[PDB]
Amino acid sequence: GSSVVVDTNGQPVSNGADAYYLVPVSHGHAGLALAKIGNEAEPRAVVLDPHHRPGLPVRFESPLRINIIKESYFLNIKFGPSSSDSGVWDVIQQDPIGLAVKVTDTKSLLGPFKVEKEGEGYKIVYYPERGQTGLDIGLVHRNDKYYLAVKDGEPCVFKIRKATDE
Amino acid sequence: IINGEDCSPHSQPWQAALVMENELFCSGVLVHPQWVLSAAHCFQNSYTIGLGLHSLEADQEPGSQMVEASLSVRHPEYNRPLLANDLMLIKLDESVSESDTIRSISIASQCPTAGNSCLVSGWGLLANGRMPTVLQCVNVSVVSEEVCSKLYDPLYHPSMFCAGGGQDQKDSCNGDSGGPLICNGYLQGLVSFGKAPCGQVGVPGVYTNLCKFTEWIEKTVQA
Ligand SMILES: [Cl-]
Ligand SMILES: [Cl-]
Repeated sequence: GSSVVVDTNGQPVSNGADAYYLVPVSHGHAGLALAKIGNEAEPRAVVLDPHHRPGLPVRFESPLRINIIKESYFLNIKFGPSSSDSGVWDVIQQDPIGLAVKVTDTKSLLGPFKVEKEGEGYKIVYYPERGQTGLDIGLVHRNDKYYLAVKDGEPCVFKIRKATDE
Repeated sequence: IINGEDCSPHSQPWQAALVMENELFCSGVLVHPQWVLSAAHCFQNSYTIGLGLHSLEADQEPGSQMVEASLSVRHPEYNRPLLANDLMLIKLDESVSESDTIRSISIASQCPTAGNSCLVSGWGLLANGRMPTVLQCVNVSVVSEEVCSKLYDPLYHPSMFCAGGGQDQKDSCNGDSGGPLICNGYLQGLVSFGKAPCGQVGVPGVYTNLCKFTEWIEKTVQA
């Protein structure tokens, strides 16, 4: 594709080097955080938490040796610094959420996400097996939390803010 | 370029800078007076291309040209399989007059030779995570197909080859995409993809295997 992903200042989003907040377009009062899911003792699920704004910043990574991100590129999304792979996103079946966004400490060369234009911002789309069919990431309300999870046709729409406040 | 040095000025006169709002995002390679080869992942609907550069400031580079291009042709099997067939041809709006600082390079007909030392050039990130002010050059050595496939399967395809991974930590890096890998006087590859951080020992970068595409390139340029 031609379409370059841009931040809230209109600047191309960097390939891994800079961090960004995923700021929901109608939930700017809330931000990404980790929470417990199922019977797990460690918080490994990604939620939109009304107590954290702007929330945990992310980096977008492609193996391509380019310094910008296109909507067409398969991406890894991760929390933490460039040097760490302990915050890498994946999508995992977990009742009763469904296909939940969770953090891994392992990473494929080519991740399973794309960042696609939607409305006034972007949505995150998950491509099982890096195929042709994408599933929108939205919100699933369970146990008083708003989990990021597959909700095809009901995406959570984000703008992308460079994390220069840190 | 990781663990390289400033190029001898204008020693790579085929080098093209692809710029977006006055900032470099990819390189390419002049292969005909009206055509620039680059990586297909660098596709845009239009281009601003810097030729004859060393620094990226054309107003400080005698002999340089900043030229427009609208038309580009991605290889028809780009990204099937994923990351494969990573080349495109950009047709300049007008043919450039070649000089000692703006000159086309011939493409290798023969496949890469395992072990051979080659040169890669670009304006991408340095080991310190900063962008250079002038074009950088480094040597990397071609790795066998057996080693490339072991490291990169299931994404290794023969439209690719690997180079680097030495103890010397010499590599290409982000912003080097589309730029040249020169072997034994000929254009052998384009910078395509690899791992980050760049320059890991035992981890070569991946280059477009241009010997597989000499017929498609010649037919596209002649059509
Ligand atoms: Cl803003
Ligand atoms: Cl369970």
